[PDB]
Amino acid sequence: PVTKFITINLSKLTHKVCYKRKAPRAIKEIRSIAGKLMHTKDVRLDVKLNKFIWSKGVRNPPKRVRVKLERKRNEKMYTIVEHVMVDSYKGLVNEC
Amino acid sequence: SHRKFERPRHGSLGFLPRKRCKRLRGKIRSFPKDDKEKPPHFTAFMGYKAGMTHIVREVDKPGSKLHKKEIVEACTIIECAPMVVVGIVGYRETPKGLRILSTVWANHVSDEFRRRYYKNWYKSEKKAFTKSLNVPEATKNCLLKRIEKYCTVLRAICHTQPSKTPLRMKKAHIMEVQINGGSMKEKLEFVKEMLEKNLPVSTVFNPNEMIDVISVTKGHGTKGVVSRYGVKRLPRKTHRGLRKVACIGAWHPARVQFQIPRHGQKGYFHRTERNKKIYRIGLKTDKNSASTDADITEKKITPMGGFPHYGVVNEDFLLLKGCVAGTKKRPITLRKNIVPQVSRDALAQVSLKFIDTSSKIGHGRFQTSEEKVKYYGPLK
RNA sequence: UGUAGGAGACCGAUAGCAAACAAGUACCGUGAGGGAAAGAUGAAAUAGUACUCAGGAAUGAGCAAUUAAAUAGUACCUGAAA
RNA sequence: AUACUGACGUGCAAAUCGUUCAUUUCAAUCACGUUUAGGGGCGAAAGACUAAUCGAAAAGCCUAUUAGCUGGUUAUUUUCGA
RNA sequence: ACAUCUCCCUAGUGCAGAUCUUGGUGGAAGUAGCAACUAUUCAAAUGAGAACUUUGAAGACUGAAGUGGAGAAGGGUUUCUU
RNA sequence: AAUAAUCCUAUCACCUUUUUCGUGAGCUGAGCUGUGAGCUAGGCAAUAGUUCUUUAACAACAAAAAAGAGCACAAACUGUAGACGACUUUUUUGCCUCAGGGUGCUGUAAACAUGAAAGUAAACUUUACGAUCUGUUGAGGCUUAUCCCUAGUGGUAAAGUGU
Repeated sequence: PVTKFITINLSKLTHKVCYKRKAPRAIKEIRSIAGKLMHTKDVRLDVKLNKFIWSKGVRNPPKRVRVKLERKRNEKMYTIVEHVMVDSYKGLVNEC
Repeated sequence: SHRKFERPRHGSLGFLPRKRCKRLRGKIRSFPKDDKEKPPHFTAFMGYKAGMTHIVREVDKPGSKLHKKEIVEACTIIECAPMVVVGIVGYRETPKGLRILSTVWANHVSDEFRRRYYKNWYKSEKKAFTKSLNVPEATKNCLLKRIEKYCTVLRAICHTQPSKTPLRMKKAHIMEVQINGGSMKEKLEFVKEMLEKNLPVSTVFNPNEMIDVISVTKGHGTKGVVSRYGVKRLPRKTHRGLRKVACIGAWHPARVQFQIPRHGQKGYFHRTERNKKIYRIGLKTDKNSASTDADITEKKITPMGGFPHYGVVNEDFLLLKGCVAGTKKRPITLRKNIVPQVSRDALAQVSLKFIDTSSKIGHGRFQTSEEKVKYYGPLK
């Protein structure tokens, strides 16, 4: 099992969807990408991250977000994905 | 009763069905015809459309309104990795058409060639061409002798080298090329000697030649009749729609008379564009490949920021006059004219004044990054 | 017509009174009014499905079980055709 | 409720919905109660309206009205036959 | 519970059809469709099971001519707890 | 010069005695054996009570001996494709992911100036207030989603199905 720190460009993900559904769909893409990364159907998603994304309304995303993913057993197996607070995302490559 | 006012029908009947092509690769319908006096030579070549640029050219055109004065013209650029010949095909004339007798292969083949046969190259044990790894040279010679004796048309099995390209695909396109010229024996000697070598476009073509262009068009899916066929749009008042169809027609036939315009596929059609002049055959190792007698300045063909969705030119290339069917990145098939074109324009020898290398993404003026930097100056 | 008998070369549940029945009801109509569909397990349920197992439950299955009989289990006689 | 002869036209609706448009201090609009009933009422007249009903409402009956006209009018073989 | 051809009386006595009456049933078809009214997300709890239950956090909307309060008609235990 | 009114061609079961010619196989051109065809000599067979197909042809399959020699679909990725299938791709000399650079697009961010600014008021020349503008500042932001380059970062599962 593993804990990783990644940077998601939300802008590319959010591109195709209408204003009303941008932030919900981006959240769905976040769960989908995290699932894909950790190989987990059960992706438990931070309310604080959602709030951080949704804070300038559903009409627009943050361009770039740093997410922390934790793969956790308790067969059964899930991940927890959560917000990381930082000023800007300049040069912030992915890491474990 | 007859129509009150006459007006030509919408679109050509002769290009029904307006449907998808069954291959990505262009398909040559017919090859150049007999010329025993001419020496054996290749008829065709596949290359990849990289994009478009514009040119400045000096014009002769006797008695023209423009006449002596210089023109600016659009042109296409086609990156052309050298094709490799891997097989020989022997065809024989029958009242049922041309029939293959046999094919003779090279003494080794590329991985890229083998990749085209495998649907799952990654998850396979790659056993193709391994019993047929080798046979006696006597067997090969007998087949060649047999083909000379009985066959009356020779084609060479050639393939593309996509490994010399930036494209996602790693599968080669494999292709027959008819050889036109002298005796079957002289042709056979020519193909055998050429075989394992790589063929630049300069080995096949000359600049200033008029060339026939074979390609599948850019897609669009299933479209309405207005888009597909260009009919006059419906009135402002309608019960339903405005891109909605006209009347289909008469009660007799008691069936839809097939000549009516209809909704359906638009683009991804096979098409032959004819008589495109070669303005330059470029060289891979030339760093002056965009430059001219007027310019005389070191400068590669590659645009500022490169071609859209293709970037840098790194191999030999064909600079072709005017438009070419299909998407950028698409393979494009060049064929020699079935009877060589004879015209003023065909005979004429191009003198370029300028080849643009400005951006094709935004309105980026600069020919070079160096020019852009020179304009702007110091940076943080 | 009301009540009481006695009847039949009458009908046999789409018939016979609208009504074999919790029907002049339900139900519909502002109202005057209009007005249905609707019977049968077995001899005996003081024989009406015990018990076990798998089921979240419904249910299902059973080496288990009533009956002469359960593709006889109460939407139960027979069970046609589509 | 003027127009888009708009949307809708097996509807959200047996006349709705959208946009446009007319009305808005009086011959105004609204409520409740009340009056006038079928060849009758009532009508700023269109034969208008009088409970999804109108050049004569609804209910019941004379009535199973009448119809030279429309439709339908049920097993078999044999004989003579327009 | 069933026959009579032994003879003979009697009749609500013979159906493919009537836009037949009545009842059931198909093909059409897993189709038409479930399009008024700007939008939901995350986490938790309950439970067999949660897009549309409940709780919380967000995002939003109604926007005092309110999906807010009150009352009349009309309905009538629809209320409320369990 | 009647051309199919022709030519070919079947029907000498046996075994055994004798003489010849064609062809295949084993041995070290040749000899022999086999096979096919003939000649020479013998005495040796058949048989169901009268007809009711004369099983006689072709091809396929099952058993028994003897001998011979992995793909595709899916999944992810793609987007030259696309209503959906289908099509184009790639799946570790890759790909996805971010990040950097290129290419651009916008137009000079916040922050700070005891900078400038139409005037204003309050000290005994000084101190307050002020839309705005200039400077630091071609700044700040954004650029693959269907942009280009990068062997720069971290990633790269299911393991199913048909044959």
